[PDB]
Amino acid sequence: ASRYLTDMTLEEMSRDWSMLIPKQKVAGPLCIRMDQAIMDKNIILKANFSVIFDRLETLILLRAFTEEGAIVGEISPLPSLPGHTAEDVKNAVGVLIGGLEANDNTVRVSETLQRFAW
Repeated sequence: ASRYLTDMTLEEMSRDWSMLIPKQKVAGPLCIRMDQAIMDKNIILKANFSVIFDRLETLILLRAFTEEGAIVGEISPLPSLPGHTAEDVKNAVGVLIGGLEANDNTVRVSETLQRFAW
């Protein structure tokens, strides 16, 4: 039975959001979205992962938040894909980070993601 470990509240995970200037691009088996309008902000990446034998398994959802809690980025798995690897996830995360930093934002990652990296 798969459980889930998440950095986010129910509301943070279910909130609808839209991008002022949309960008949506596939990175491997994952969909990355980011608001290209966002600049000079401190941004935090938060994730929900399935958990299997006390081990972080697959990425269910990642969202990027400004300090005011505005969603400015997202990583979702492609629904039609059988699955993804850890490397796939880390690749997608790096792509999002690069995109946000290309717009002069400082990006940090949650405790959960910092562990997933290794």
